Amino acid sequence: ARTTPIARYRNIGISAHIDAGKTTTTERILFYSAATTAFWSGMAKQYEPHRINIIDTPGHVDFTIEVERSMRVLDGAVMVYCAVGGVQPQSETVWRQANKYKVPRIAFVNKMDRMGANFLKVVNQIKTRLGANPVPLQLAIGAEEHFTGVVDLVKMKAINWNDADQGVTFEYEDIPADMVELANEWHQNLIESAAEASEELMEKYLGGEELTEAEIKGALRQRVLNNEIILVTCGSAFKNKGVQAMLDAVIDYLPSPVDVPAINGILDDGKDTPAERHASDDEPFSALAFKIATDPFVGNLTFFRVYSGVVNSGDTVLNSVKAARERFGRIVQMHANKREEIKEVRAGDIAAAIGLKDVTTGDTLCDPDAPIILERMEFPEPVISIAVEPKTKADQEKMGLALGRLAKEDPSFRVWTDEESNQTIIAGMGELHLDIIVDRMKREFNVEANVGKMKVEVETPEENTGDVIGDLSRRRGMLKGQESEVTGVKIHAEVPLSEMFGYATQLRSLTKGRASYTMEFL
Amino acid sequence: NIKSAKKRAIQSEKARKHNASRRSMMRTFIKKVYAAIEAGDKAAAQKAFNEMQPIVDRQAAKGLIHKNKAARHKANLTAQINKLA
Amino acid sequence: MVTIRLARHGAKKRPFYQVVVADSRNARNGRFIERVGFFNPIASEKEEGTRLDLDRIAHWVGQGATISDRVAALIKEVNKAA
Amino acid sequence: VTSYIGGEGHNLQEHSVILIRGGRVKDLPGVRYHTVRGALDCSGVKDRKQARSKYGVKRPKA
Amino acid sequence: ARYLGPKLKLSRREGTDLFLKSGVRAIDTKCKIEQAPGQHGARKPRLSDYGVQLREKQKVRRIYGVLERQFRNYYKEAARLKGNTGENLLALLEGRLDNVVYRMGFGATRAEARQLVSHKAIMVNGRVVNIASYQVSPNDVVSIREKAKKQSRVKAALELAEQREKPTWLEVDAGKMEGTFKRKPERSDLSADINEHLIVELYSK
RNA sequence: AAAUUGAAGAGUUUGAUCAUGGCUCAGAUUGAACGCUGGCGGCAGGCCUAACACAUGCAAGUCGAACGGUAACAGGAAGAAGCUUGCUUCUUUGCUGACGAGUGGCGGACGGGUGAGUAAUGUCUGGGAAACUGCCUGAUGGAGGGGGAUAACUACUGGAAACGGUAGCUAAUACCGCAUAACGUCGCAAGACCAAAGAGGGGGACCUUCGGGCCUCUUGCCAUCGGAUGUGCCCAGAUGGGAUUAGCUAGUAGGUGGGGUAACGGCUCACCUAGGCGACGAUCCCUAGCUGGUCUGAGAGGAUGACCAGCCACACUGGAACUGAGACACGGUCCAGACUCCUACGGGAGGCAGCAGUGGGGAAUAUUGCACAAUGGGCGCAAGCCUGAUGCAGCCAUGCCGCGUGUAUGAAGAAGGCCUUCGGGUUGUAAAGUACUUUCAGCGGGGAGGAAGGGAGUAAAGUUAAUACCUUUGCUCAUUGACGUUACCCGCAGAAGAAGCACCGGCUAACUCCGUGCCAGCAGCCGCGGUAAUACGGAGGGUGCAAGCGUUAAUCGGAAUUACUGGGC
Ligand SMILES: Nc1nc2c(ncn2[C@@H]2O[C@H](COP(=O)(O)OP(=O)(O)O)[C@@H](O)[C@H]2O)c(=O)[nH]1
Repeated sequence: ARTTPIARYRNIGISAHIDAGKTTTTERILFYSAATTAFWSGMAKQYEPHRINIIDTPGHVDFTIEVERSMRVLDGAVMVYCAVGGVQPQSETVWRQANKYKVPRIAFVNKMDRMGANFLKVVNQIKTRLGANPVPLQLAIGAEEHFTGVVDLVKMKAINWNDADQGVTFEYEDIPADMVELANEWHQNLIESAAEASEELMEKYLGGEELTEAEIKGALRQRVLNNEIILVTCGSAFKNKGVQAMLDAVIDYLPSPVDVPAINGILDDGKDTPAERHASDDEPFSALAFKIATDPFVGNLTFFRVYSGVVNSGDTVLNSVKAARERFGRIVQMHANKREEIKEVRAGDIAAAIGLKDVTTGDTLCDPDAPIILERMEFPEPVISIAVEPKTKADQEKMGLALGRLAKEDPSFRVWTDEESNQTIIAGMGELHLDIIVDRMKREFNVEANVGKMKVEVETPEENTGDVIGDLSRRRGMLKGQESEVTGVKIHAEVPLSEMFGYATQLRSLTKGRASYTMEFL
Repeated sequence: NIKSAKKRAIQSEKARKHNASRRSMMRTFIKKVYAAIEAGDKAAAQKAFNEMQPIVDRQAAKGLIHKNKAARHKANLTAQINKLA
Repeated sequence: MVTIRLARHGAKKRPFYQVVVADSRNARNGRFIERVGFFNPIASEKEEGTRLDLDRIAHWVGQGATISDRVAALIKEVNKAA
Repeated sequence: VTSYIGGEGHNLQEHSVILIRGGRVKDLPGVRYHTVRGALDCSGVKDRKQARSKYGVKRPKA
Repeated sequence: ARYLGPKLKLSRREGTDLFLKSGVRAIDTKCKIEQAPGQHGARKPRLSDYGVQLREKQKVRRIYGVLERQFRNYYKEAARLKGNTGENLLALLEGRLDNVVYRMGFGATRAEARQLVSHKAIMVNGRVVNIASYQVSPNDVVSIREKAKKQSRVKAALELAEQREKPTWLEVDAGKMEGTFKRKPERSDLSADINEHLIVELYSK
């Protein structure tokens, strides 16, 4: 029946800022949001083949729903970082996204193949800016271009990769005196942290003795699971280096569907254990449609991760949120774009349903009896509104269907022809977001269309106050409250509605893409 | 293609090569008889007709043409050679 | 190969076949040369749930008509030795 | 074509799409169609309580 | 598919007694059966041709508990049949199973007979029929099917089945809970007030 | 015996009338849509528009009992792996079950789809002659003998792949000559000429080169005449509208000769005649698949061709052919086009009007589903394999049918509403209360039938030469159902879980108040509303239908209103 045991299932997300390395590392993975699976036995053919479900994400603040609507389907998070920048405002964003869904994070500090790349500095950057408390799993060997491998704090070896063939024929090495002292330092600072899983580990180490790496890896995995720490690794996906050991760390610390407590559901309203459910092949079927897509080929394709249960090709299901009846014809699970039809999915899988004409994003698919709601009822608010018009005044039906389908796909992208005059206005989350929407309209549902033309409240870092207010006073903007919180400053301003027209993008370039706002008609 | 009707494509091409061979040979013998008949040598035409007759009947037997077509050839040629003198 | 087969008339979950001597090309329910008795597989007190037309079946099978599996079985059951 | 808007009160702007049926008005000379109320963003007559299927009014509780 | 309402409203709209109440006490003492059910029932409508035809047809429909669909069918047959259309129609109406149940007791009303038929409490010659429209055939039985007796309501209905014109085609057994259908009622075996020709012309209009 | 027995009017021109005359309504019907509402079951139905254009997933394979053979699994054989000469498993051997790819046979022309084209090359009805027909069947025979190859398996190369220049080849029921064949072909005659293939099962022998030979039977092969079937062809009648389409036609009509076809034929070529069709509508133009039938009608007739069945036609568009018994071929070939996809840039690959499904268009039409258990169909000795045929399941009140949503009782004729002549009436036995029942839904348990067969064993004969081996016909044995938590049956609880839609001026069944004031609004027709509106809106009441109701659209009727039946100037 089940091809791979549930314990040999990793549901990992690759989320970071922009161009931090996400897609590159994902390609190195396929060698050694787009959901895609792989079979990574191990680095030494150990760890009988695991099935790692990887959900590659965007890092743009425009597509923040495309990552938050996968965070609460994922079980683990692989937060990528660049080595020259480390924590960016975009990195802080997806970080808060993952903290909202309490994902057990590890980190992967990519771009050690660049000048100015550092590892210690980026670890401390994470510890200071975000708030995480990181345990360095690796330590780079080779500063910027000399980067050849890393040292482990468990194996105490050097995995210096062979650069003749891309990154596969790595060698294990003698961890030489290039860095063999800081290695010891951080190895001890790792042991001292893995001791933080039980009193019987305090008594274990405090005997003046270093415990065994087996029960150190188990302990650190416990810590990641309880979100107590975060394990950071070190690689270079572009120089084909460090990726396979990040995959090892994924196998060794990230959770399987059973390494967590059950998923708590709701029977008809909030009950004591209303529909708490655990990942098992024998449960009643329950899932969560984390993504709606618009198939180029079909125009409809629903992603879902089965939490508890086993559904089949043809099984009827209950839209417990919508209180309706859904059925199955084609189930496809494959790489980012390809589609390999299968027959049934078990708990812990991620597949694409078809003909699912009713379920919207975040709505729970389940058998006629399973949870009425499964959490996930919150996604952001559009921040940018523009109007639009096709080349011929009368193709507005084509345009309305295109922008009803794309709006179904992106719940953070509205459309409503405001009945003030008649104008069909489009509300996305970013300038590039709306560019993407318009070009998808021109390309998929081909209609060439040219775009056109309160008490605000803003938060921002307490360094860009002068400019944002200069910008607010630059606009016809009177203000309300000069109050500063603690992680920033809350600005309140009364500005026109025919105005600001791009205030989000003006604000993002102005605030270092680290500010939010709201403008709801005083 | 899609199915293994490509096998039948190969076989049809091969059979076309062979049938074209044999039909060309047969039609050539009949061209010989017709050139004799338009030459007028009732005896040379007779030899040519007796040369083609087993060929065309053997082909009809093989199925390359029909019994009726072979018999039609033989009847036309007998009529011609008999009026040929 | 002129067959003599059952033609599957009736209703859903309640069949009623008609023994039809038809060219084996045409569809089951489709074109047929002649019908020789019926067959009702769901009878309790009806006309045996079967009736054939044996002189015409014999005429056909003398003309070389092939008899299907169930129609052979029905000739068996009609011939009271089976 | 011209088409009546039956009932009491509508919301029809110039770009609203509506469903058109048959049935003239007999005193508007040249109007031979009726706007199907309660279909295609042409909402049904507010505060109707009798013949609500016509004028597309969902059953109040009352 | 069943008129769940005030039966006496129907009866006094017809003016006559359509028996939808157990004829055990009275008709006037339960409902003021001379005036139409409205607040304008004291008034008098003229009752033109179509009025009297519809009113007779509705009287029959309300007596037998049949709805307009399947009453059109009870006319379509008995128009297809041979003989008098209206007589064949009244016969096809007396053949209904709740009809013969009522006329043989086991329920003081056609609606009680409907519940009797429907709750699998009846057995036309042993075979449990529960289709209240089952057109019972002559020379057949009704067999009230033990565990459906001595519920005291079939007993009360058997007791109250007297004081009523005894059907010339039934031969009930009153406690043995058998009852036959020896032959279909002819014309004169019924109320004789029901002008079946009115209904025939209503449906052939 | 019965196969019918069937024909209704109303409103509206007028101050009123009678006619003429149109409009409108009452009916039946629908592949329906929309609004409101919606419990169940059964049986049906379901892209009417874009023959728009399609991604993928399946829709045609099968035979090892034709052959060469061994890629995969298994059985074994030899082990000096594993080892306690092994049960604790090393490789070679097609040897055997078997089987990837390959040669070969049969199928792939069926079944499934759509109605674009097609006004007659089509269809329907009824005849006819100038024909061919795989598989199926009957009759008579033959089934000697031999060669060269040729795929796979592979020498020199190409090619991302598809898949080619040469070769080394080796088989066959692949191909080829010969011998032989006449009630077969040609020929008036004489006469000349034409085919084939073998495979399997066991066995008394008895012979070997453990190849087998040999005797049998089971199939298969070749020829001819038959049947059945299927198909091709011809003819006559009929099968739309437009004459605001009257001339059209030059292979055109025919004749002769050659050629072609399975077959007759201007089918075709070359001559020759100058004919041929046309007011019975030729020609052109628009539209259209046709039929049984479906709706309607008392009929005659009108409209229609969804389902189902027969015929035709098409397969992305245009053309041609090849193989074959059968095609000018949905899931084959080639070319030209448009389109789409793949590419390493060098090249290719495809055609959902198959089943789902999709964009789109539209008022509007479903499941990228489960089985081949039934019945069929291809292959096969069978077993079996395959079948998006077919059987079932899903969705949707789309239709028809059936059932339920309680039954009896109940006068303080309650409260409340509404009307009121202020008495009261109506709501209304209606509710409540009391008694009883639990259909269906919901739980729980039992449980037909669609299942015939097939296979293994057995016996009897037929069988031979042999109790073998094959049939055939009984006996036993284990069994085969997707539907399926089947139908149906039994128990559990309690009236709980189940009623809405339109209408109420006349046609037309069913009335009052209030608020409104030619406004807002209604209206199928006539018409209503400008201060006492049963016509609008609400309320109370009532009428009809009911899990539907109404609206719109469409057909016939009514309409004797295209009048043939059956009208008028
Ligand atoms: N130098 C260097 N460049 C890299 C590395 N990883 C990725 N890149 C470059 O980043 C570019 C785009 O990054 P991308 O994979 O799209 O990451 P994204 O921002 O998450 O989409 C590519 O062209 C890569 O060459 C690295 O480790 N070193």
